[PDB]
Amino acid sequence: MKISTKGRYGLTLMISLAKKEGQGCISLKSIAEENNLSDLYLEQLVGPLRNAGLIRSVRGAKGGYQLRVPAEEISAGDIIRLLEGESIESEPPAQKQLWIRMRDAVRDVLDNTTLKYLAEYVDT
Amino acid sequence: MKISTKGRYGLTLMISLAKKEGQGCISLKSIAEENNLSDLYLEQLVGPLRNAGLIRSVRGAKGGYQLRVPAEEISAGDIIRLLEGESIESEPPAQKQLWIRMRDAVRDVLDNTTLKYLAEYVDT
Repeated sequence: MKISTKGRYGLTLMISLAKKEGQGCISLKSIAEENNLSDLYLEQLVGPLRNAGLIRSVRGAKGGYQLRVPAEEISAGDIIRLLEGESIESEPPAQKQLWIRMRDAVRDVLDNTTLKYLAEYVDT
Repeated sequence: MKISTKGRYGLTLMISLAKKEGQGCISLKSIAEENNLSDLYLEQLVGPLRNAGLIRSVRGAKGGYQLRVPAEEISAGDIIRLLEGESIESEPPAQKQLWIRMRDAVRDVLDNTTLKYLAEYVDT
């Protein structure tokens, strides 16, 4: 419950910007294209990230962006929370607590993964 | 992604039976009533659990059940898997792996929680 779609694409946006930190701007147009999204949809993700101070537009670029805060200071959890943010009454207290334990395990993974870490992941 | 509803109710069924292990049967009727489900829906959860050998009907009880295997030998993960069982191509490999890490963390919680543990949880 669940990977919100906004969160996923927002994370991708941030990873792209992180790979460029201190190099210049990336256009919304290029990110939208790269990720099969409308610029309009991307715009809805940019808003909250900009408002939180994590990214900023570059003047005169007609929709160019860069990290405002260094990638090592931002967690995947931070990003998901900004973009994304069920009980069954009859459930036994033990079972309800099990779901809490799983939730917390996920949160731990998310909160302890930095954007810098995601940017520098090495693959074939 | 997500707690399947079948899994949740199946887990609840199993916890109820576990609280009774070696005491006698519990009627499907009582479990359905206790949990705001139709007997018919419950029947769909019972089928796979019975087929896996985890529970068994009691003869002549017109729909009475008991654990067939001890609660300490069964994990929440086992139960969910029996009852319950998404990729976005453009996602960076680092992000795809993040989702795998979260999945595994959840699996760890689920696989290392026994039904006996859930049955003996102590609350106010």
